[PDB]
Amino acid sequence: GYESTRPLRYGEASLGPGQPLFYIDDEEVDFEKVINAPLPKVPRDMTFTAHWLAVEGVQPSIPQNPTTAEDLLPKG
Amino acid sequence: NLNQIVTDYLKKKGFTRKYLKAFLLLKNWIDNNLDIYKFELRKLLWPVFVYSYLELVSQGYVDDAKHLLETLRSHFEAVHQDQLALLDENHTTRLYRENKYRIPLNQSLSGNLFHFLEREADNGGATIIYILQTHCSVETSARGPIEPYSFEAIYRRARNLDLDEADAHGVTNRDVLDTSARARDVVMEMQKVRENRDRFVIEGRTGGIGIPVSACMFTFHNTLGTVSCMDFSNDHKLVAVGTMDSYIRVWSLDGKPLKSALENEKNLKVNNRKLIGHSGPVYGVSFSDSSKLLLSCSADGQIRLWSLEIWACLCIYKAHDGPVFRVLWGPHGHYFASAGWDKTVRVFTQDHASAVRIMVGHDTSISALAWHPNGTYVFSASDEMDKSIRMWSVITGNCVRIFTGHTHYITALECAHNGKILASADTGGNIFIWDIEKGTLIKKCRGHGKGGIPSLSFSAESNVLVSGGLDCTVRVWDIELPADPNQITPDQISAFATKKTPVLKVRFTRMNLIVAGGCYDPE
Amino acid sequence: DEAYKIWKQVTKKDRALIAKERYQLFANNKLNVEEPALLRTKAGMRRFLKSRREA
Repeated sequence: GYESTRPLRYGEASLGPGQPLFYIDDEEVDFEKVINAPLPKVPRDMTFTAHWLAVEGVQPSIPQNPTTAEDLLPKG
Repeated sequence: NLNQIVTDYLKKKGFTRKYLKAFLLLKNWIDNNLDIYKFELRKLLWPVFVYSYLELVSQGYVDDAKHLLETLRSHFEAVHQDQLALLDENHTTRLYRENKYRIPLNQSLSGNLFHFLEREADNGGATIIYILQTHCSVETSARGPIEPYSFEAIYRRARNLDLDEADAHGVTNRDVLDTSARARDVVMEMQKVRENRDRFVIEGRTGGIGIPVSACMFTFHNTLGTVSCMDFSNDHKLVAVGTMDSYIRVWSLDGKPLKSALENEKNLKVNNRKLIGHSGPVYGVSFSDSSKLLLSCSADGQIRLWSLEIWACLCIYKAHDGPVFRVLWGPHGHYFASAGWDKTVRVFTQDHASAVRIMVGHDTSISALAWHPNGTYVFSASDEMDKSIRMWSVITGNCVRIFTGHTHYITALECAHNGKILASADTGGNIFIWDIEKGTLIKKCRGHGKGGIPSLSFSAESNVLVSGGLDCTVRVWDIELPADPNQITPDQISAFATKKTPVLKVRFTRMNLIVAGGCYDPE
Repeated sequence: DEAYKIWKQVTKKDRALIAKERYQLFANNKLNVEEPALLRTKAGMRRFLKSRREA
C-alpha cells in the first residue's frame, strides 16, 4: 500500500500541553467517485537525439547546450 | 610497524635474502587507394595468388591449396576460367617456375607499396615481400600511372609510339597501347625504407598544453527515471539500455532499420527492439566482441545470453545466490566474468553451464569489475568495511595484488590499453591512478563533484583519460604533464557541462573524439 | 564577368588580411614560434551559426 500516488497528509491531536500526536489523514469516499474518475495522462514514448557537446575543446552556443549564465577551469 | 611484521613473517617462512591473410590485406589496401592508381596495382593480384597456390601443392598441404583455390575463384571466374580449370607437373607450371613474372610499376607507386609492406610486415607483409622477391621482378619506370584514358595512353596512341621493352610483358598495358586498341633491389629496398623511416621519430614532450578533443552526446527523452544501465557496441552502431521494468531496449544509432534472420521477419522496418524475459531490474548489459551476442544480469539472480541476429535468448546461467550486479565480456569475447551480492567473483566460458573459476576473499559486496587487455587477469572492488581492489589470476584463481586507499564507494575501474596502468573512481570525486607492477599509487585527480563517476575510458595510446560524472560534466585528464621548459588539479585539460543530463557512458573512438550518452531530466 | 567582379570587390580586404596572416605564419618554410596560435573560439562559431541560419 505504499505505492500510492495520493499525497501524504498528517493530522495532529493533543494529549495535553506539549504532547502532540500525529495520525494519517483518511476519509471515507464512495465507489462512484473512484470508478468514474478519469485516468492520468499518458507520457510520450522513449526516443533519443544527438548534438555536438564540444568541437576541438570548445562548447558551441547552440540551444542544446547550457547557457553561459548557468568552477570548470583550474585556478591554482 | 607493518614493515617489521612483514619482515618477521617472511623470515619465519623460510625465505632467504597463411597466404590468404596476405592476399586479403593486399586486396583491402588496393581498394583503399586513389582511383588513378587502381589500374596498376591490380596487376599484382593474379601472380601473388597463382604462385601461392602452387607453393601449397609443393608443401603437401593439398586441403589448404584446394580451400584457397575455391575461395578466390569467384574474383577470377570471369577471366581466368581456363587457368583455374587447369590448376584444379604440367608444362605451364614448369614455365611459371622457370620464368619469373614481370610487374611494371611507377616509381612513386613502388615506394608507397614498399613503405606499406614494411609498415605491416608482421601482419602479412613478409609473405608478399618474399613472394615478390622470389617469383617476381618489378620493373620500375619513371612514367606516370597508365590508364585507358589517362594522358600516357592518349599521348602514345596519338603520336603512334612503340611499346617499351619493360612493359611488353592476363591483362597487360600492351592491349591498351597496342595498335589493336632497371631490374630491382628488393631486400635492399626494405633496408633503405627502414633506415629512412627511422629518421622521423618524436622522442619527448617539453612545453605546450594538452590535446583538443571533440565530443558527441546522445540524449534519451521520456524515460521517467526507469533506465538503470546503458552500453555501446564496439563499432558505435548500436545502443542498449536496461531498465527497472525488467526489459532491455536496443536502438540503431543512425536510425536505420534493424535486421532479423527469421523468414517471417524478412524486410521488416523498425529501428529499435525489446528483449523481454528477465523477472527483475536489469543492472548490466555487455556487447560481445558487428556484435552478435549480448549478456545481461538482473536482480533475480540470473545471467542471460541473447542473440542479436534472431533477437531471442539462448542460455541462462544460475550460479549466484542473490542479485547479480555486474557482468563483463572478456577482451576478445569467449570468457566472461560476473559479480554481485554474495561477495564472490565468478568466471565462465559461454561453452559451459557452470562457472569454471571462483574467486573468494572479498569481505563485502562487489561494486566494480574490469579485465586486463591480455585476457588472463581480472580486477574487482568491494564496498563498505572493505574498500579495496583485488587482482585475480585466471589460471590458478588466486589473488596477486591488493590496492588500498579509497575511502568512498567505488563506481568504476579501467585498465589502460598498454596493460601497465590502472584507474579507479569513487563517490567523493577522486580518481586514483595506480602502477600495477609495483602495487603503488601513481597519483590522484580531483575536480569532479560528489555522487559518482560511473564511466572512464582511455585513448588509443593511453596518454589521455576521459571521465563522465553524475554532476552533469565530462572531463579530460592528462596522464603525464610535459617537462618544464625552464579544488581542481592542474592535470585537467578540459571540462564540458551538460544540460541537466547525468552522464552514464563515455567512450573513445580511434580519433581524438568521444561519444557520451545520458538521460534528460527537465526538472 | 560581373558577378565575379562584384565578388572580388566585396571580399578583397578580408582575403588580403587572411593571406597576410598565413604568409607571416610560415615565413621561410619554418613555423615561426612568435606568431599567434591557431585556436578555436566561440565568437567565430557564433558567426558561423549566423551564416548557417541565413542559409
